[PDB]
Amino acid sequence: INNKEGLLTALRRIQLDINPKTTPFSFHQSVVASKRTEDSIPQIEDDLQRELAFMNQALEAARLGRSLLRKEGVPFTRPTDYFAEMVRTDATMEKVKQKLIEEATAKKAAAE
Amino acid sequence: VYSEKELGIPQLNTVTPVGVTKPKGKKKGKVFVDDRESMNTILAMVEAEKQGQIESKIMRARQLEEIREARRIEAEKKEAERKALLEN
Amino acid sequence: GHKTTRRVLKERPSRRKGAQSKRTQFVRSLIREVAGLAPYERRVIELLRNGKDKRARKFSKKKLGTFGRAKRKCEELQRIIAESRRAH
Amino acid sequence: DRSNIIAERKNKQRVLVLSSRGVTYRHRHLLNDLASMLPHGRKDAKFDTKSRLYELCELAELYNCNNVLFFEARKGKDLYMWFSKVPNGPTVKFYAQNLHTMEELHFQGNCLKGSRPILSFDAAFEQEPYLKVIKELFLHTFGVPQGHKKSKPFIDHVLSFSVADGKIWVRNYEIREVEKVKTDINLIEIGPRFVLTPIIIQEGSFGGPILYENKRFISPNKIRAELRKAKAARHHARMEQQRDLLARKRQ
Amino acid sequence: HFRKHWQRRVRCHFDQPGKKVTRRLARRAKAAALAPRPVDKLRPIVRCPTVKYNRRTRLGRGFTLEELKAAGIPRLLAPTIGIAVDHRRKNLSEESLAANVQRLKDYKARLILFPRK
Amino acid sequence: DEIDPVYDSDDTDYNVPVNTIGNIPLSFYDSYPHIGYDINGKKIMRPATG
Amino acid sequence: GALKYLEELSKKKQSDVVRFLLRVRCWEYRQLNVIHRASRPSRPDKARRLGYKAKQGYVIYRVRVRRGGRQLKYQRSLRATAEERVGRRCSNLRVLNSYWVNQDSTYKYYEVILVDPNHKAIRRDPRINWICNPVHKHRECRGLTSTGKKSRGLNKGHRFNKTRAGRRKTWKRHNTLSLWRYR
RNA sequence: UUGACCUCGGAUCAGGUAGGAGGACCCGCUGAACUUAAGCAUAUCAAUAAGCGGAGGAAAAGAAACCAACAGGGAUUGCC
RNA sequence: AAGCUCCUUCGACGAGUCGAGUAGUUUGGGAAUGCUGCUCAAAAUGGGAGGUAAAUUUCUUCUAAAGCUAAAUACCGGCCA
RNA sequence: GAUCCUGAUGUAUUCGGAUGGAUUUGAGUAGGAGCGUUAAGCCUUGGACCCGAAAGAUGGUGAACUAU
Repeated sequence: INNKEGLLTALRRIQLDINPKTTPFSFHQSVVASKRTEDSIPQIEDDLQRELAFMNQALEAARLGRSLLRKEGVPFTRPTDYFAEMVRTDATMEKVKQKLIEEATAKKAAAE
Repeated sequence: VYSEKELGIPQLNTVTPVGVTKPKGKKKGKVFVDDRESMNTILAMVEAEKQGQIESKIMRARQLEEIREARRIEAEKKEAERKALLEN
Repeated sequence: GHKTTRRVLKERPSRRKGAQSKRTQFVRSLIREVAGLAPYERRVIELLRNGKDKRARKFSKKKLGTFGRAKRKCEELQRIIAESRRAH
Repeated sequence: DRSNIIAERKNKQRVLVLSSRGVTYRHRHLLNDLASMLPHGRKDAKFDTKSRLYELCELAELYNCNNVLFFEARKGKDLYMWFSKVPNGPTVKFYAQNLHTMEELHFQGNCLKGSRPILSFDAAFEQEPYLKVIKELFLHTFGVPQGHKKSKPFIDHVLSFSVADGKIWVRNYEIREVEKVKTDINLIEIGPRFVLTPIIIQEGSFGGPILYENKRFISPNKIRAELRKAKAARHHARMEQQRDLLARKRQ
Repeated sequence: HFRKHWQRRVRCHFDQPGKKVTRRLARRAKAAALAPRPVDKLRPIVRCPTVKYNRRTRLGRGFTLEELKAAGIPRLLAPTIGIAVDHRRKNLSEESLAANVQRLKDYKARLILFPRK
Repeated sequence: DEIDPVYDSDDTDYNVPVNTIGNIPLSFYDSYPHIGYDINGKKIMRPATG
Repeated sequence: GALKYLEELSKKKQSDVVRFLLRVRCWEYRQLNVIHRASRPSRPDKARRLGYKAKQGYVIYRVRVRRGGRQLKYQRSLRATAEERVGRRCSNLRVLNSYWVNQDSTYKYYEVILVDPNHKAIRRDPRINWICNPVHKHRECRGLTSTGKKSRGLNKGHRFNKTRAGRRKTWKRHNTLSLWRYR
């Protein structure tokens, strides 16, 4: 059960126009990679390689997005003066930096 | 007790932005503070942090306002420098 | 699974526990008329008469706690409005 | 204007993030993370399991939302995500597993609440026709429109969808800028990490003809039933062995 | 695994033979009360629920109304003549219904009923 | 008939602030001449002094 | 039919008639004592379905109970406290069952149906001679009323494993080490 | 003027009843700490001991808003 | 007085209770394991709990908020042996 | 059994592993050894070979202050 014609009919019903000649990247902000990540992930169980491939795909997306967005002239960098609510709380990142502290201290304490 | 500068602890992104971080073991561009407006804002920060708690609300407001005015004057000074070096 | 000859069971009154008592319905309607409406039901009636039907439904949710209960309360109050209109 | 959009071209998309009754704490944390990342969204509590999948559509009409992200938990163990465009089509069902939500103290990354993300998609997402329908809906869900008044003005994170196995892997990364050596982009994971496997794509809001079936979906209930049948099989093998032993002892 | 006070909660079954004699005498006393009658009520044969145990039968709680009617034993008289009745169990299968009616017919054939007073 | 995604009057987010600042305290920007940033990327000046 | 009419009228509580009546009564009960006797049940249908009869031997007591908590929460309800207080007042009667009547904002109100076990009519009539039996002394103190069963979790199912058949009895049964003669 | 009904009282009015003791086991309320382990903190001791209220020869529970996915079981309780 | 059978007649079932939000407490048990307090506050081809990806939320199984009841079970106290 | 491949008739057009392999792994197969119990020894938990530290908690009994 894979009805390609019906799937394409349904795409045509909802497909908002993303043609680059008429639609700006500031409007869609979606970029597709030019290389399948499953061709760079040989083994699915290999967590390190899997995460590395995911990160590389996201890095390519981020670089292309920055290039297009700077060409279009929208701010990209977050100023050091702009303080706003973050998705992860300040107490949460206090805990995160804390655990990083105990990890580093444990390592150098073993060395000492 | 050990310093987070000694430990290789990455910077974390909080409400205070990390900004464009500088690479470890590399030349970080030294920014020289020489404009009297810039010493004005730094000295205002130092004096505020030294004086600390003032009971009077208007006094707190005035010290904060002089800090903001020092920052502002530094801002137009830098903008004027930018314009001078960009057209002339 | 195993092959057993299916049997049809007699109707269970405990399964007939669902109330179809016309007399209970009559009692409920008469008691509604006699007692009147709660303040939140009066608010929902005002909203439904004015046409804010999506607002009424949201307020019914906020006051009851479930989509289905809000839908049933809104239907009951709309039927009361219709009966009042045809009675007047 | 009530669109809460200040832009030349208005992309009016409103998301309804819904939870079912049997969700767990991890599922609720995932839902909260997605809602925090979605500024054009509305969070909504338990939905009746005895209710109707199109009563979902009337509920979305109630809240004036044109996209539905529904969380349906089975046995308090397994997640299912229904992405939908209400009212007229199309809609996909995913089996959601392998959840690692936020407030897990091993991510080290963050982003602004409501800022526009960069959506990273895959060549498989552009090649396979059904992955193309799932890409469009995920764009409509995580779009974060350009002129929306609740979105943050600066961009700092990328949401990446990848297809490695017959599943879709989602990651969220902070773009940290580092000055070059005589800027460069580095990525640090910030948010939820979950695996989706597609099951059905229906033409229609929460119904209509089936357009795609996985036909290779292994249900966790199927694993549980296999374990139970294995236990019963060993017990019955032991009983048959006892009967054969008694018979040979008689012989 | 002795973090609690097992010493103040420990039980020794030194009264196993004494309890056995007590139970045997209790079965003797109810046989003295119900002299000609058996000291137990008739129980139906049922199938075990779980797929692990579904190939073996056991004794259930009581006989169902429709199988009792099929065997021809009145409901108000079955507990009187010593047949347990279970109003919650339902047949759902001709196999169980027929097996239980066979059991009740065997009881009918083997039963001796005294004519009231 | 298709949904028009507007924010009606009863919607919690019918009126949204222009500050584009979340639930963080205003202890920040206390030593700065501005308060928050708008959605277009422009910082927002404090009005004046009393 | 009056009993169903009253049942529906009690179901609709914030209705105008019931709200008005509850306000006036709430005032009257505040003017009255903390624990006092009733004459006739203010909710005859509830009293009847809980087991009240118009016989010589059945009495009603209305009790006022202060509402709130101890951040500590009292495991027994305000309903059980009212029953226990009414029993301590009328130590010669058996607390059959209590029901809600008013709530205001400072005190909840409860009418408690009590039965005299020493009355000849009660003793001769079955269906209540069980409460004449001596094992039922201070059911409200031992938690044997409906509120007591609800608080004890005396329900059957997988959600009531630790509390049904007695919580402390279950804990003891699970924490006894059983040693037999042949081990 | 008289007489009912309702509500609230009085009596060393007629007849009854409660208290206290006991508490081995039983039903509830309330409720620790010593100890053990772990960077720390939750946890453990323990839903225990102490305190309070209430019964009996047993108490409690108890006749499914149960278990289940069966070819079905069928109140409660206790042992393996 | 009672039981069955038949039917061109009927068939009544527990509300500040479920439930939603929340604080405490408790459990192996955020489908909140149960309980309590607090604000809101229900339904009648209804409600509760499970099963299920199977295409819609189908199927399965019971009737809560009224009550009584011996036995198998516990026992360092009572009358004894 | 497991991992990396090599890729057969064919098949529902997307379903499978056969042959040949690998400096691989098994607490593997390679013609069963376990169960019950007696005696001795060791480990852990309970008071734990015996005696002995300051403390904390629950519930009670009493008094000691030109302080009035």
